[PDB]
Amino acid sequence: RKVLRDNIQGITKPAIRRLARRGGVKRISGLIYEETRGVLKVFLENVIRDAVTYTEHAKRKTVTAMDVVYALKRQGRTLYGFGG
Amino acid sequence: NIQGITKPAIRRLARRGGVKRISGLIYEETRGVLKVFLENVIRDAVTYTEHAKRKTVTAMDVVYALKRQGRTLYGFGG
Amino acid sequence: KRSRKESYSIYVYKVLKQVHPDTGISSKAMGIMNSFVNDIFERIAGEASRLAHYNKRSTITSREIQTAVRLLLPGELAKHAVSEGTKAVTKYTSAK
Amino acid sequence: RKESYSIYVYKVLKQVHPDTGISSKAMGIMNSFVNDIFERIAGEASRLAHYNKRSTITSREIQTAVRLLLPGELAKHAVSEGTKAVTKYTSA
Amino acid sequence: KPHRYRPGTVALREIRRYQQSTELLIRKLPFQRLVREIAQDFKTDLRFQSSAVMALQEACEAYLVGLFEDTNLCAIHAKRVTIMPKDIQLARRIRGE
Amino acid sequence: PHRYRPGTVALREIRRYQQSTELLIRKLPFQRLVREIAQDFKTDLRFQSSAVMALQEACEAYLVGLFEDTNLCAIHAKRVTIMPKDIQLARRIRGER
Amino acid sequence: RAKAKTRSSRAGLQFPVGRVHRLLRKGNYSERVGAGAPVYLAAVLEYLTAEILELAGNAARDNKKTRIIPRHLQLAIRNDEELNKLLGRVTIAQGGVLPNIQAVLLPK
Amino acid sequence: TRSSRAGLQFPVGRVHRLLRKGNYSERVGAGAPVYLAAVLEYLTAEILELAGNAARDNKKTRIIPRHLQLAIRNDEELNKLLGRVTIAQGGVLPNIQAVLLPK
DNA sequence: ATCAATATCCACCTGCAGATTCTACCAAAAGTGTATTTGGAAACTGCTCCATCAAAAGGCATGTTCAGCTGAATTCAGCTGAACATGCCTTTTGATGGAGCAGTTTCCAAATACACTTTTGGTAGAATCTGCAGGTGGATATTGA
DNA sequence: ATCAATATCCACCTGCAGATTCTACCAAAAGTGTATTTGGAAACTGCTCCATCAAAAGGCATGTTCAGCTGAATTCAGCTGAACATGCCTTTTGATGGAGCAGTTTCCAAATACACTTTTGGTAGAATCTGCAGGTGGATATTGAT
Ligand SMILES: [Cl-]
Ligand SMILES: [Cl-]
Ligand SMILES: [Cl-]
Ligand SMILES: [Cl-]
Ligand SMILES: [Mn+2]
Ligand SMILES: [Mn+2]
Ligand SMILES: [Mn+2]
Ligand SMILES: [Mn+2]
Ligand SMILES: [Mn+2]
Ligand SMILES: [Mn+2]
Ligand SMILES: [Mn+2]
Ligand SMILES: [Mn+2]
Ligand SMILES: [Mn+2]
Ligand SMILES: [Mn+2]
Ligand SMILES: [Mn+2]
Repeated sequence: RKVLRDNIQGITKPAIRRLARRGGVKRISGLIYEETRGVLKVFLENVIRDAVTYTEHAKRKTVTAMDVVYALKRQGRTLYGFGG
Repeated sequence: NIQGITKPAIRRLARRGGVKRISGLIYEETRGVLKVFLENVIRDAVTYTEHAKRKTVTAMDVVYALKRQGRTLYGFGG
Repeated sequence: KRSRKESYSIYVYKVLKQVHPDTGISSKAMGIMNSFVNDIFERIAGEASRLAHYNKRSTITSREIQTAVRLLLPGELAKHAVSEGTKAVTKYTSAK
Repeated sequence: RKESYSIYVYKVLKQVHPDTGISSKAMGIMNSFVNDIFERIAGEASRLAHYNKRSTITSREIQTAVRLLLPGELAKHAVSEGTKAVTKYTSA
Repeated sequence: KPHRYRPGTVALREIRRYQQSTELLIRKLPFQRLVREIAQDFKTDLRFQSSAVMALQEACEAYLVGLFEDTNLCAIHAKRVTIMPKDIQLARRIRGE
Repeated sequence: PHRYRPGTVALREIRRYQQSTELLIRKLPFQRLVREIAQDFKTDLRFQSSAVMALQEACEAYLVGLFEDTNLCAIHAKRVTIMPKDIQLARRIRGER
Repeated sequence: RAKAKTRSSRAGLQFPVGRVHRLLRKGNYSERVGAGAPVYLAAVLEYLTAEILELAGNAARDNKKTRIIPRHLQLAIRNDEELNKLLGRVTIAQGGVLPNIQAVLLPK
Repeated sequence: TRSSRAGLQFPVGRVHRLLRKGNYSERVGAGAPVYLAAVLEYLTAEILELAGNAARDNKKTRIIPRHLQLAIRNDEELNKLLGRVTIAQGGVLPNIQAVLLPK
């Protein structure tokens, strides 16, 4: 289909700012938007790697929400709402 | 008793921790943290002692409490 | 080609009517609840397993689940759970 | 009694530093270590087989468990050392 | 005339706003592509369940919101109200990340 | 009469104490404290010579590690003197509060 | 065979004493399982969901809704010091966060 | 023995008896006790190889707990795998924040 | 201490998407009768654990005397909100074609379960090194000058 | 850096004490060779789910202008915590006694795992049912220029 590249810039300045709000942040320096995508990249990177490791092992091509739930559990970052 | 943990002992600790200058209120602030730490661990350890129907707490009860409190200790069995 | 997969929904909803007769529960909300239940059931049996093992004891009894619960749940939450379990167990042995 | 990997750590010790020796306290650190790793790996292989409905932990599990727990580079060497260990085994 | 709210007022409006809501603040499609990019960069020809991509955004947004809370504390301890890279790295470091 | 600038001795102590591994709390005072805290959970309990040390060991690693972070915060606050605020900030980001 | 009461009813519970007894043996927690463990474990499971639903349902009341939803489950969890401690590492999909601003941030 | 056959210095057999008995699954493959045994041995040599270096670095021939601490903490990868583990009598790596230095 | 521009509030609406109420079939609890197995109740029993006695030698508690740091004031350069105009890229809709799960059946290769018999790892008891703890002597790092 | 006088700290031995490494022998595994037993890897196949796609609307992301008020640079000084010389009581040692108490072990009756049979409580879908989401409309309650 089509080459995927630079999709992190997809997490726009508006979106992030919004997250700071929920997080109760009032003022945001200009440098924080990029330090965020960094952190965000690593987080996804680690969760996906494990999700996928669970898929390859179950001999599948389709990553399940269960794969992801199991991956987050391992990260000590448990999720409710998709367990089933 | 908690007042048994002396000021210089706390100073010595912070030193190992890389602390250069210590504010005067740190000492009593440290002892509470110290107590809460021990209350949490002992309570768990004694719950294994009591469970195993014994009157003696063993390093293995401390080791399992610490393991489950997220403080894994290497050196006393496990 | 069955496919059927269990769930605790039936039992959550029963317990819901008991506490809040007039209240319903959205699906997404029942989803959280199931996760919650399997989660705790896992924490408690896991602890139970470990406890019975630490004691070269091959069985998980009402006495294990009870320590698992004291180690797992804080204060009041634990004190009430412990009661409910005992009560339920003695009621069961009384073959009641 | 009270068995411990103690004796084997010493053996392995000798292969890498046949001139070196270890302390009783250091030996305790090495057992608590082996037991831990032993638990975390056994643990995940246990889970892995349960997610997939299998009832037997096999090298396949043990290896994916290693992938999931050991840090990037350390995991590779271990996957190797482990795949080798089985080859030499099954052969003769 | 032209009327204008003062610096900080609208921010607070949004803080109060987003704390009362629970919908995903990051846009969907743009997030799915990022998930596909990274995954595909670890293995290929991979499919994703509808809810799998969703179980990730939920966790991701719940992580950052929670991280921005910690970050806020560091800024406020720095006698500031403006968060900076500086604070995120201190939060993550204290967090053991 | 010879004197050292305030701080000079500190650094000397820091360096010395980061080289040694000995327990920095007097044994008895500590063993006395342990028996007490534990006395409010069960009565007349004995303690392995090794149980008391397991705790002292684990415990001193907690404070040392906690002073480490506390210091990062003090420093983050452009100070050099740790204070309860720093210990309070650390324990919180850690999730212990 | 005469009437066959369910173990749950014998226990006086709504949760499945049988299902739990089963989820245990096939979870590999230990070789054997006493008959009073699934009972005791089902009793605690129900008490907890009853506690959470009670506060959740209260959450729903305090906002004119009559159907619990994730947001309500969260407000209950983050407001009950206890549950919060019990699930501090759990993240509830579609739950959001507790409304709360630091004072230093409000205007003069 | 199965370990000499696997070529390992670690108790493949003992590892097998521990898996079956620690409730992990109903069955256990024949290679798993071998694999896991090999994996436990590798990580062991690695730590010892580093702790041994650390002892030598200090003009010593017996490895104490401090040497396992310096060995591990100074390795980004073992550190990541034991970050939540404390070595008794290990002490901490020497490190002093710049700002804290004189002049 | 107003007033004008917004933003917030919350009571009323109205059928749509999303519950919750039947309805139908089994997968899986519940039923009895066996065949071990568990793991407590008495007895002991060596072995770690308090308690003593009792000093010695530290460390710990104290009171001074500043060196420095922390926190309060003051400024101001310019970073970072609030608003606005423009129009792109996500949303929301509604199928479609197979890509690939999930299911249903066959059949070994492989695992458990006994029984029997090597070997090995773990004890205590010798049988000796690795370094701690201490001396000197010699450059160093500091702080006054 | 200079000139000097403290203390500190780094080194090259030195010599016992105490852990350590090396011996000498026994139960509890770990191996074997049988005797089934069965978990889950193939061999299709029914059929959900996902990756695509087209399409029209408009909800938001993007840039830019302006300037309010925030972060960071400076100067300062009260006064807090460091560096010390002092003086002592309490923590560190350490054999010894005495005995609670972990283990060990030995039975055995209550408690479980098995097995083969029924007997319903659940779950996947039809069917009917109804919070409240998204729209309006005042009327309040909040901001901020003056
Ligand atoms: Cl029981
Ligand atoms: Cl920064
Ligand atoms: Cl403070
Ligand atoms: Cl295998
Ligand atoms: Mn009620
Ligand atoms: Mn002055
Ligand atoms: Mn196909
Ligand atoms: Mn031997
Ligand atoms: Mn020396
Ligand atoms: Mn089968
Ligand atoms: Mn200006
Ligand atoms: Mn300012
Ligand atoms: Mn006795
Ligand atoms: Mn029925
Ligand atoms: Mn509405």
